[PDB]
Formats: sequence, C-alpha cells, structure tokens
Amino acid sequence: SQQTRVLQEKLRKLKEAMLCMVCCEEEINSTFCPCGHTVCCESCAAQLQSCPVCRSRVEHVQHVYLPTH
Amino acid sequence: SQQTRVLQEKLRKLKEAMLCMVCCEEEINSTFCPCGHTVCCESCAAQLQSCPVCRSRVEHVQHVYLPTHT
Ligand SMILES: Cn1ncc(Cl)c1C(=O)N1CCCCC1
Ligand SMILES: [Zn+2]
Ligand SMILES: [Zn+2]
Ligand SMILES: [Zn+2]
Ligand SMILES: [Zn+2]
Repeated sequence: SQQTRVLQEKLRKLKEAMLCMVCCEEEINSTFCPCGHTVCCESCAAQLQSCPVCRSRVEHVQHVYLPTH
Repeated sequence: SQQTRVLQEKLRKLKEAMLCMVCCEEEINSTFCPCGHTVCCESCAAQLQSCPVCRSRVEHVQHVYLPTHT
C-alpha cells in the first residue's frame, strides 16, 4: 500500500541518521570530546582536529558502544 | 498489507533500542567513560559507580549529541 512506501522511507531515514556524516558508509561509533558531538565513524573521527558540527577542538575521541550497533 | 506490519515492527524495535536500559522512558544521551558503554539517559547515568554492562569503574560521564535525538 502507500503506507508500505511511507514506512520504508521512515526506516531508511532512521538508518541513514546512524551512518557517519563525513563518509556516509560506516556506522557512527565515535564521540568528539569534550563537545560530545557523536556523528562520525572511527576512521573519519581520527582525521579531524576540529569538530565538524561545532568547530571546537577535538581533545580526544571516545569510542561508543551503542545498543543499536 | 502484511509487509506494512513487518516494517512497523522493524521501526518499533530500532526506536526501542534508543531508549535508556534502566528507566526505559528517556533517550540514551550519556556515555560511561572510559569503557564507552552508551546505554543510559543522563539521570540514570548520574549515580552509577560502575558500568551496568561491563562492571568497569565509571571515572566520568560524557554527554552525547546524536543525530537520532528526537
Ligand atoms: C577532507 N577531510 N578531512 C578530514 C576528513 Cl575525515 C575529510 C573527509 O571529508 N573525508 C572524506 C570521507 C572519508 C574521510 C576523509
Ligand atoms: Zn566515516
Ligand atoms: Zn562538536
Ligand atoms: Zn534512564
Ligand atoms: Zn562498560
């Protein structure tokens, strides 16, 4: 039905929100500290000296173990 | 259709996985450091001395801003 198409789009968008905002290919699993923005995979997070959301300096990257992983 | 029911179930399960493992009511937005388990809301994370998943000592809690926050 048309509702099947609507639900497929909602699921696709929720899954895309869990993917790295830089490479778009790997799951988010890293937090920039101290700002807390959690928007990258470990490979993209390792290559950024400043947060891509707020431009704060990255003091270090904390790996996150999420239940959605 | 039955396909619509299957997709509704998938969506519901993904949304439930984003909720705090202790209160089951608020979104996860806190990480236990240094272990990295990110399974609680701020209130529930605040008084735990050890991680509820791996038992490691909680040195501090890091707030996390996730793109899925609704
Ligand atoms: C230009 N740049 N500087 C740091 C990072 Cl990260 C990037 C970046 O956009 N990419 C593309 C996707 C894969 C990782 C590298
Ligand atoms: Zn990436
Ligand atoms: Zn930031
Ligand atoms: Zn809670
Ligand atoms: Zn832990």
